[PDB]
Amino acid sequence: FPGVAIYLVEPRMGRSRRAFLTGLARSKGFRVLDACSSEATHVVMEETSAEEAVSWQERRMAAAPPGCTPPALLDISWLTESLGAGQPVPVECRHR
Amino acid sequence: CPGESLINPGFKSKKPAGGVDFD
Amino acid sequence: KPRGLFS
Amino acid sequence: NKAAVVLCMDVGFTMSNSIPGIESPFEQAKKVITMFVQRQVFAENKDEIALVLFGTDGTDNPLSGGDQYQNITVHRHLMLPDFDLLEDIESKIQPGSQQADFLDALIVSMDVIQHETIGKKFEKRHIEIFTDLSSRFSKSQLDIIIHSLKKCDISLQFFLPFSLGITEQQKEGLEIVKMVMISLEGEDGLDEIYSFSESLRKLCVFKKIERHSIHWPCRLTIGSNLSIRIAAYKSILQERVKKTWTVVDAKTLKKEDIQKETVYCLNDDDETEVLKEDIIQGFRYGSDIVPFSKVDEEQMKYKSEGKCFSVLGFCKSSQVQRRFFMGNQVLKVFAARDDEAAAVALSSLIHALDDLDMVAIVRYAYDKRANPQVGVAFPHIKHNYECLVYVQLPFMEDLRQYMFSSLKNSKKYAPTEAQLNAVDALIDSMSLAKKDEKTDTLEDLFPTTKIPNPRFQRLFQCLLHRALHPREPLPPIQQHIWNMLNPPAEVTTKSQIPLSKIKTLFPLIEA
Amino acid sequence: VKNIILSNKHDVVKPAWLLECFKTKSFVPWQPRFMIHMCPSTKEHFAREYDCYGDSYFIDTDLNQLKEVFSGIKNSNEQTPEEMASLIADLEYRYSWDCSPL
Amino acid sequence: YSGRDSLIFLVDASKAMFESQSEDELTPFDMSIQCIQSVYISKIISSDRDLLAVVFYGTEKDKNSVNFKNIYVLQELDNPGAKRILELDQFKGQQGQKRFQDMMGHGSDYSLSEVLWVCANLFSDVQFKMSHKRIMLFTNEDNPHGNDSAKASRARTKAGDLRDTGIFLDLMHLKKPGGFDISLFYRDIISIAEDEDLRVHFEESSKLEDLLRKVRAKETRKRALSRLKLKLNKDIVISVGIYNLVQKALKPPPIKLYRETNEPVKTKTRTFNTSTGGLLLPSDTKRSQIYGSRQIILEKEETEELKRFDDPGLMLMGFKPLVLLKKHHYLRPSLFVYPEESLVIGSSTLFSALLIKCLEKEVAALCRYTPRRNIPPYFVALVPQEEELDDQKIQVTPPGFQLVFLPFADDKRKMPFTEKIMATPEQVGKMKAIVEKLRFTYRSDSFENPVLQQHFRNLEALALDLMEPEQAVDLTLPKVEAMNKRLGSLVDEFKELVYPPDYNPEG
DNA sequence: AAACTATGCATGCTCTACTGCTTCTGATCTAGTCGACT
DNA sequence: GACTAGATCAGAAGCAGTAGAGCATGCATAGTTT
Repeated sequence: FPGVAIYLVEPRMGRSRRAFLTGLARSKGFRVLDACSSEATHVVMEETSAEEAVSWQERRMAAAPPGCTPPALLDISWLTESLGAGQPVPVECRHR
Repeated sequence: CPGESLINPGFKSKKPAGGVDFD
Repeated sequence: KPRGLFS
Repeated sequence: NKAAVVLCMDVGFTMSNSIPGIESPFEQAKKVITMFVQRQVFAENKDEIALVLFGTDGTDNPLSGGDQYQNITVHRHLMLPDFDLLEDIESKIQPGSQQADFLDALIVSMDVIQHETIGKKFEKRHIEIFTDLSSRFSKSQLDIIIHSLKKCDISLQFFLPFSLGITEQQKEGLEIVKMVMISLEGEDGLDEIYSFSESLRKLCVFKKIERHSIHWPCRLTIGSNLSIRIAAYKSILQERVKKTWTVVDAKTLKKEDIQKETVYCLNDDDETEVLKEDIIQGFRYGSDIVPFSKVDEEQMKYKSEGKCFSVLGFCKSSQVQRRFFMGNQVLKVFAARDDEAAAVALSSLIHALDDLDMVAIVRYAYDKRANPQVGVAFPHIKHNYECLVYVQLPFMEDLRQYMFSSLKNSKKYAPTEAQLNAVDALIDSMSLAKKDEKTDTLEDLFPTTKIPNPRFQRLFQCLLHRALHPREPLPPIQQHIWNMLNPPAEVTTKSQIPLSKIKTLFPLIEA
Repeated sequence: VKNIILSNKHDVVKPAWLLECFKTKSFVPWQPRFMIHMCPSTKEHFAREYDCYGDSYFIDTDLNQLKEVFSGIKNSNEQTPEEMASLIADLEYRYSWDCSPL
Repeated sequence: YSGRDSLIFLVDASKAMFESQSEDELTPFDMSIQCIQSVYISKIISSDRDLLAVVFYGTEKDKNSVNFKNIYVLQELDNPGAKRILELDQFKGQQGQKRFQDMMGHGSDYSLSEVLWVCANLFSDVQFKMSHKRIMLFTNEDNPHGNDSAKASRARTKAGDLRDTGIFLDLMHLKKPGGFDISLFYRDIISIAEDEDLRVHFEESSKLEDLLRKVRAKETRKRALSRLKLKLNKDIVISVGIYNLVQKALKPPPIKLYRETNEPVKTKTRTFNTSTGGLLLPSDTKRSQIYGSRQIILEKEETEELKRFDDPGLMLMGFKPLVLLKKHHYLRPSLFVYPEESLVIGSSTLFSALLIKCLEKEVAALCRYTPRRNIPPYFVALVPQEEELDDQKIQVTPPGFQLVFLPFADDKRKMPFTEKIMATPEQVGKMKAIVEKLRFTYRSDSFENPVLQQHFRNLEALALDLMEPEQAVDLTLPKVEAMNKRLGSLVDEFKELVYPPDYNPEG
């Protein structure tokens, strides 16, 4: 599934957890970008509130090209469910 | 109240340990 | 001296 | 250690009918076998069990021949006990209509033991006969049977519906059983014949947790020239469960899907992680923290010569009081195995200490890594064996100096004469020891040291109930567990009037 | 520092080294003069171009440097009067060293 | 006794305190500084939550809230630490004396009323509850105010006011060229004037020796582990408290620090699924145990409920003769049971009657003990314990009950069978002679834990940056030389009488 | 007959949790002073 | 009324002690292979 891009925020979940999640996603076929890039389409946070998420989105936009599609804020539940099912899961309001 | 510990009020002073002293 | 079924 | 047990059972119609007011022999035998199997299953002792039945229409055994050796089936061969055996006992074993002679069943059991014993070091063999002796007896092969029993060194036991109002056939059966027991062992053989009621009482409790102490060699030293080789074991200690609960995933019920791991992070908004190689030790010295790396701690750690058993000195037994005993174990010290001079020296020391009424203050260290300890060793002499008993003693730090008010010289809590008389009556009525005047001896009516720990009994009961009933709430505590934890009813009965009197005399108001 | 010395895994340097580094605004190579202890790797490195004492055989020395070298050396009594006198005489004869007034 | 103990170290800064009578002697100022340092270290090791202060009087500079003259409060009431010890260390030597003179000065006048006022102000500032208030006066001037009588009257009035407030005053009089005389002025200021403390003392006070004696053992205030109910039967209940008169001493728990900046870190444990990566709380997971080639699954709640037998407390079962109790059946350190009248009124009377009758009849109360909820019951024996006092009437054995645990059938282990060999009377006599030669008196506080003492010494050396750690003498090591000297030839005779010519015990 | 490996025991150190006792801090309240009004 | 300042109660934090599990280390004991 090269169509979709998944990025995990390092500075809020820890190095070991991020490495384990990336390894599991890679073994499951998902492609995870090690470094932040414009091609990212899904962003997953961990133990975070709405205010911190929106501030992170603003910071990311502050150094992003115009006329693009910023990723969608998602919770770790979405990633865990997608890994468990083995295929991408539809996004709902709770994940957003 | 003789023998009271000056350093720690309310606790009885403890004599230094002498180990074994043969009679 | 318990032995057999009892040991 | 290893053992093989061949349970021989009777399934003839003779046991299918009995007095309605009492349980039938078949049900009692089934209960006894089930209890034994449970005890063996929950006590992993590497013992094997086989099950043979006689009196059923079926016929399946190694030695068929002609009409002889019929109506006998080797239902279960020699193998480790497991829950499927209990399930087979519960349902598969059913009453039968045909009768059989238990001599042929004994022959079949002996053949099974002989065939399945080879290839393994079975140091013990037992055959238990659960028979009512209703069927007729064909004692045409007694001599060869006894010869085989003696040659193979196989123990025999019997279980009958009556303890040592029966038909003459039962009397003849009992006589032949007594003859067999006398031939096998003699007089004491008469004690190897049990009854279902007696066996149920003995097998109503799970086996105790048993562990083997490791022999600890050392040398008791008095100075720098006297040394006695000694071996120490652990006598008294708080027993724990051999096995611990394992965390599993609810859905897949597997320990491989659950991973536990510890991480370290700093107190920052990012909570950045730090590897274990960047983590140092530190201690609290007042209002600030002093770093102390582990390597420096080992460099400065107190070093001692491990495995030491030295006699610091000797002191009167009065000076050492039981209330000061510390630690979590009691050590028993004997002379070195296969050593006569050490035995003589230790016996001399023990006898001298007992005659002088004194104990030895000693320094004990398990090994290099173990912290040194100061303890007391006192003699223990018995009619058959003598040794030393070692118990740890407190350091100056461990002692606590607490002040408590005196009750004897209190003008507000002074008991009256009537109150003292009531307390005396209560103490006399609730005595747990009986003084036999003929022998002038004290008998303990409530021995605590012989009571199995209820914790393990409860754990085994619940585990068994879950295994046999996957979907069912856990049961309540067994009645016999409560009974064995309470004093005999006789003691309780005599304590009613004294207790009522004490209530009347002593006011007690909850605040 | 004693604990670090007893663990041969690090190098101990006197503060004077960093003061000299500040003075010259450049990285000054280490020296046994600015040192209290050496890890095995530094012992192997300095054992090549620096003798066991605090002296080198690649760079010349002055009065102060020789005084520093002699300071580290401790008095030893493996000699006897007559043999020391004879060795002194041989040394004085070897290098045209008989011209001293004392 | 609830609260914290506060202490103030008043040190005179007069000229007479800086003069040494002999060349090889310690000046009074240095002795006072050493005593303060020793008390600081002892407090750090034993009671780190206590408050200490250091104040000087008679100096040229001043530092106080009220802005008095010639009073420099060097350290206010605060928990002890290494920083204060290091700060005090800069006055220990002669160079330290010069530094102290330069920083503050000496040889100025002073008034004791101002000193006591400053001490009271320092005491008032503390917000925590203070069980004890104490001041110590390190001085060698028995007549601080001989020329003026109004100053003496003001000092007397202030001392009386402080005594009424509840502030203890102690005088650690030091050596004087002439001789200290308490009767002159300090009889009134001092809180308690002992009868023996009226003669002229020609030497420093004996309390300085006690102060200099470092105590490196933790001190714990009285506390009750549990306050349970003793139930003679279902309807007779009394309230008792349980205490641990003996408790193992352990090193303080280590703390995890960061290498770069010594900043404490936080450790977190978590459990995650391998095939999914999600985080599982300690309720999703179940428990398992493989018995009989089968898996048995129990929930956490059921596992905890397996241990529920009876409500916490002690339930009476009967009375047993003390002879049946066995010394070698030790299983766990014993506890102390005392009355507790707060919960139930009338418990003390019944407890006293039971204790008296148990002592009279020499019996022990067998009971079933359940310390906390969901804990399997144990069988214990309450042995009466009478009140025993020493020569000076100081209580050494309190009155109450001794709770001793009794082993179950699973707590005993079978022993290998060993044949018995009996020694001849001559060998027993020789061993008796040896034992008599090696006799000594035993006390419960005659030994110290070498590991804890060495750990404390190392910690102090690291904190104070001392040159080398102080080595602690181990009293638990056998005295081989003394034993060899005392025994004499007895060892050789015993070895000849008990061992064959070629035995080689070591081999 | 000798070497390697499975099995077990004893002990010290550490994370983790839970229960109970003591002390500190936030929150809920009456006396003194100034002021408003009538 | 409003403010300010005193005094009273109840919940949370610290600490002590216990229990369970795991790890590491060391040692001993017995079974299997060559």
